[PDB]
Amino acid sequence: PFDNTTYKNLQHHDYSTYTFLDLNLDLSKFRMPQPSSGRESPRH
Amino acid sequence: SGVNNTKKWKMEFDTRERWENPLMGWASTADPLSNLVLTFSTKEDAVAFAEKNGWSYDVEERKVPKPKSKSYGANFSWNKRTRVSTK
Repeated sequence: PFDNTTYKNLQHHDYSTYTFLDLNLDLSKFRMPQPSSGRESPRH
Repeated sequence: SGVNNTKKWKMEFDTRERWENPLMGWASTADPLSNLVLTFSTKEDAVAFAEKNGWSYDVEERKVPKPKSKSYGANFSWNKRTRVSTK
């Protein structure tokens, strides 16, 4: 079963416009809570 | 931004009337001291000169800019308002 003769990175032929952001949205549940600077923004 | 014209003390006199010349519209004056500006190393030298010449005077203290605390790193503060939004 050692076939070193085919290209095994064909998945990206089926990627679309929102593939990257859908994965980021999917990943959202696995993240740790973010740290906070103590204010809403540098202009607060 | 150059500061080289703020090194010496100056003595000037009170401004007096200037009027328009009827012929040409030039600025006329009757004040012989209108252009006299004296330079002095120290405030004390300027006062001494004015006293012996009999001139009434006012002294204005020198205005040195105060030292500032400058930090480039402050532009990128994690939790302070000094963080710049642009460069």
